[PDB]
Amino acid sequence: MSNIKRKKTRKLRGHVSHGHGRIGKHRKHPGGRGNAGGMHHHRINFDKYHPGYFGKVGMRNFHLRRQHKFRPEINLDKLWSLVGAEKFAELEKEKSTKAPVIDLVKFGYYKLLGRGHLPARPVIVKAKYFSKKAEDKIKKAGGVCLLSA
Amino acid sequence: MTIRPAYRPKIVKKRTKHFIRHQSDRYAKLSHKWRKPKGIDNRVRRRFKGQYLMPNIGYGSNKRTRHMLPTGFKKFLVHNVRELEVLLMQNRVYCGEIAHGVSSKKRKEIVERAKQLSVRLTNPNGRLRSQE
Amino acid sequence: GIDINHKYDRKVRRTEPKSQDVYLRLLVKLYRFLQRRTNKKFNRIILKRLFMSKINRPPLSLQRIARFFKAANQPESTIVVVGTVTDDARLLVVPKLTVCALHVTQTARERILKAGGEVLTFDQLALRSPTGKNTLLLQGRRTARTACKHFGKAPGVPHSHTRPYVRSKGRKFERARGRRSSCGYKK
RNA sequence: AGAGUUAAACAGUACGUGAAACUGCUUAGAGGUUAAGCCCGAUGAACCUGAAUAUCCGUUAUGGAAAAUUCAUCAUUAAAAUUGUAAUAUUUAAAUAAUAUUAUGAGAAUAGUGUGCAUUUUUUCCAUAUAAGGACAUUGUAAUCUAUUAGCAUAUACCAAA
RNA sequence: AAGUGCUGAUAGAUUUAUAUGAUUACAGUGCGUUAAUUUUUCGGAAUUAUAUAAUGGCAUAAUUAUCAUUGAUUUUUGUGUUUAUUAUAUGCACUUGUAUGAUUAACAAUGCGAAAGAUUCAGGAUACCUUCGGGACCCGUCUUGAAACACGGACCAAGGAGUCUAACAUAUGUGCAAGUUAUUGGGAUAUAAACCUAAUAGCGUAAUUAACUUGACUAAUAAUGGGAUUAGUUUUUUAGCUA
RNA sequence: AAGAUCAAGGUUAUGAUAUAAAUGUCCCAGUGGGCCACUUUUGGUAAGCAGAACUGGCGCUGUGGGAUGAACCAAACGUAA
RNA sequence: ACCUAUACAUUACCGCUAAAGUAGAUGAUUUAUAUUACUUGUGAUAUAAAUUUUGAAACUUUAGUGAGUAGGAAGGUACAAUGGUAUGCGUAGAAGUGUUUGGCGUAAGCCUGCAUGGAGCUGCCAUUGGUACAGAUCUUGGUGGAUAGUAGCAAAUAAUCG
Repeated sequence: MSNIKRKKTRKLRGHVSHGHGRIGKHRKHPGGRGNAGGMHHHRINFDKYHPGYFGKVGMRNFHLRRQHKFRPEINLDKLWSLVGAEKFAELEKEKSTKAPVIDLVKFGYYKLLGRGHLPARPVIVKAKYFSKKAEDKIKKAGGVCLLSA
Repeated sequence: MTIRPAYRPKIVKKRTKHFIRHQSDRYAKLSHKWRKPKGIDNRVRRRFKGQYLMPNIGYGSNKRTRHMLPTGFKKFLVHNVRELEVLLMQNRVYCGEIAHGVSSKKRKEIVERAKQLSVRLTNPNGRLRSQE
Repeated sequence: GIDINHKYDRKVRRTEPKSQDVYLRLLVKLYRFLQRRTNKKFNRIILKRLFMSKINRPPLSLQRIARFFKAANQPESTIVVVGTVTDDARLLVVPKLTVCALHVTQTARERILKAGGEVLTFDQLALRSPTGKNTLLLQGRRTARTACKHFGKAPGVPHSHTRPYVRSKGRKFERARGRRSSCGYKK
C-alpha cells in the first residue's frame, strides 16, 4: 500500500508555500463550506455538473418498502444464458422432445424484458411478468410465455 | 607504486568551492550544507554578479571523469574479505575503502588480502596503531 | 535569442510499456527486433500495441471474432488481438480459427478450443508468421466505458447525453431544476 | 598539588557519551579606505595531491640460462563432460519440440605412459640491437586541422568622367 | 572578380578507432609500351604524337522566348572545321604519403617510477593566512516594486507545520471479467496472520417518465445501421528494386 | 434541394513554414490587487493622478549600457577558452 | 581605428529534449596462411592468431536548446522503523561526536583518516511514517554584546576611637 515517500508533499519541502500559492495562500474554507452558497457563488458550478440541483420532482411515497417493486430484469438479449453451456449446444441439436422450458423465476429475475432477437429455436419462458414485446419475438420463434408462480 | 585505473582525461573539478549556502558566513545556524534560495528578495536567485554560485548543472563533470579518484581508483565500500574479492577482476576501476566500523584484527586480514589481489586500498594506516 | 524554441518538445508517446510485467516486455523486445529487421508494418504497430495502457486495450469479445469470419477474403485467418479476449455466451456457433492473444479468459479459451481452434501466444504467432501472413488485427471498443459518457458534462449548448456524476439514481436525484422546462430550464 | 584506585578519571558525584552558542589562553597572520563578514580570477605562505615505459618504418630478430610433460608434434591407456543423431518413457493422443533415462559416432582434455619425457619441442627468465632508451608530467620545432585575426605579393573585368 | 601566389599570430585538437563495431577512399613511389625536343646537364623532370565523352570559342542551319530588327541576347537541337581545356580508357605491389567526417603528432629534450625508504617536477581560492583588481547593500515576507527611514528575527541547539480517516472524481497498475467483492459469519491455525469458505448483500448486467407504466426494434451475426473521413490485415491487378 | 450513383481532367491550381500537428482527460494548479513605456485617448490646470485602445516589458530578468536605477536601450543568462 | 554582455561564431564538456542502431554466441566478425573450386581474381573449408559473455526496464551514436516567481511534473539525497539479504560489521572498539585527513557528486549529501569513545551498529532490494528547519512578536533550554561593569546598591545626618 502506502508511502508518503511517493507523496509530492515530501518533495515540496521547501518550496516555501508548498504548492499553495504565495499570493492567495490556501486558507481553511475560502469558498464557504460544502455546497454553500449553491444559490449564489456556486450557481455556475451546480447548473453545470449537477443540473437538476435544488427543487422538486414531488410525488412523496411514504413508506416505499422496496420489496413490492423490486422486480429485477433479464433482457431477451441474453435469456439463453440461463441455460447451462453444454446443454445450450445440446438443444441446438436439431432434436425435439420440446420446446425449451426455461424457469426464469428461480434464476431470480421477476420480469422478462423485451430487448429483441433470439434464434428461431422456440423458447417457452416461465416468468412472472411479461414484456409483451419479449413475448412477441418469442411467439415469432414459435415458443410461448407460460405465466408462472 | 599502485598502477592507476584506465587512461582518464584530466579531472576538471569545475567549481571546486563548496556552494556553502547563502549567508553561512553570517550565521552558524545557517549550515554550510547547501539549501537553494527560493525567496522573493534573492539577489542570488536572480544571479547578480558577485552573489557566489548556485549549483547549476553546467559545473557538471564529464561522464568519463565521473567517480575517479585522481590516482584513478573509484570508491568501493569494503565491509570485509569476501567483499574485497569482488574487485579482484576490477583492479583497474575500483579501490577497496575499509569501512570505519571494521576492527583492526579483520583490517590486518583485509590489507593482507588486498596486497595479494593487488587492488589499491586508499587507507592502510587504517586503525594502525602502536596498539594491542 | 531563440525565436522560438518554445514547446512542444516532450512529446506524447511511450517508448516502452508502463508495466513491471517481465512477460510483456519480452514480447516488446521480440517484436522490436522484428521491426526494422523485417520491414513490414505488422511488426511496427504490434510493438506499439504492447505499449498501450489498459484503457485503449479494452477486452475484445468472441462474437467479434466470429463476425470477422463473415468477411470476404478472410476464412484462413489467424485473428490477432493484443488484448484480453472475453467469452460471449450469445454466439451459438463459434467458428474454427487459431486466435493469438496476450490473455484469453478461461471461459473464452474453452469455446475457442471447442471450435476446434488453438489458443496461441504471440511468440508462437511470431514464429509462424514473422511476415504477419494471414493475420487479422482486432482492437477493442473504448466507447463502452462509463468514463467516456461523463466527458462532455456541459449544460447550455443543446448537447449532452453525458450522465451527471451521481452516486444514486432516482426521483429526488437530479430530476428537478435544470433538467426540465418545468423547473426553469431545459438542460 | 603530589599520590593512591581504576581497562579508562580523556568516568572524581552538572560525574555515561559530550555539542552549538560563548569565553580565556596559546599558535599563525593583519589591521585607516565598505564597521566586519563575501565570491571569482590571478598570486605567495602553510597544507595537500597527481606522477608512466619500452621503441626507427618495429620491439621482433638472435644467443644463453632455468623448468615443464594430459597437452609439448602426436600416439596409446583410464576418466568424465560437449557437439550431432537415434530409441524408450513422459510431456501434448500424434507431430514438431522439450525434458528424464539409455545408447552410438565425431572431438577435446584432466590424470598416467611414450619419440624426449629440456634428442628436441614448448613453457618460463635474462642479455644485446634499429632513430632512440622516449611517450606520467612539463617543455622545443615543424607539419596539419577547426574557429579567427592581421598583413604581404601577383594579375584582371566593367562603368562614369578623361 | 581569380586558391594567382603567400606570411605572421591567437585559442581549441573528445581521438576507450572494435564497451557491442568498421578503418575505407585517394595520392606518391616502384613495376613492365616506345619516341622526339628541351632544361638540369647526374639522378630525373616537362611538353608534343591516340581513341572515347563533355565543355568553350569559329562558321552554318532550324526552333523558342526577348531588347528591336542596323544588330544583339536567350532556352533547346543538329551539322561542319580547327584549336584549347578537362574527365574516362592509368592495373598491381609497396608506402612513417592525404582524408577517414571532434585526424596533435612525427622528432627530441628534461624531471622520474630510484624495494621498504623516498628525491624531484607539475598542479590547486580546501580551512585559513597574504598580496592585487573587480563584484558582493539583509534574509524571511505581504507587496506593483524591498537594501530600505516597511514588518519578525541578539545568538545557538533541539521539538516544530499540506496529515489521518470516511466517502468521493480522474489518471494508472494489479487480479478476475459479463461478472466481481470471501474475512457478517463458519471451517481451520505454525496464530490478533496464513489457508479454506456456506449464504446473502453491494455494484454492474435498462432506462426513463412524478408515478402508474412499458420495454431499445432490426438478424444466430451486423460492436448501433447506413454514410464520410481512419489504422492494420487479407486481397485483385500492374510497375520498379533486390535476392 | 440534399443524400447521392457514373464518367472526364498535364502540373493541384498565392508565398514562406510546420519548432510535427490535431484531439481528450485532469475539471488541474497558480491568478481574479497589477505596474511601466512607444503610439492612440478620456476626465482633470496638472500629478511619480484616476481611467481605455493596441502592442512590448516589469510582475517572473540578471548581464552589458543610461555615472546611478524594477520597468528605458542593447539583450533573454548551462560551464569555460 | 579602438574598447566591449552570460548576445553573437567555433570548440570541449553538463543536462534535457530529439533522432538511429544495438538484442543469430551450439553463433557472428576480423586478420594471416595452407589446401580445394573458379578466373585474371573470389569464395568455401582446414589450421593458427585476435575480438565479442551488452542493468539490451541501458549503452553506443547523434543534433537542437537551457532566464525564471507562482505552480506542475520528473529523478535523487538524508532521517527513524520493517520484511528479506550481504553464511554484513562489532567491545582486537559499536554508535555517537571534534576534526586544514584524502577523495567523490552540479547538489541534496557520501566515505575515509586522526582524536575522543565505550556497546552495540549498517549497506542493498522491497515495505511505512510523528521523516530533514533559520525564521512562525514560534516553543523550551542555554549563551553573548550592553557590562567585571555602565544602571545602581543614594531618603530617615552616621559614623567614629578602639
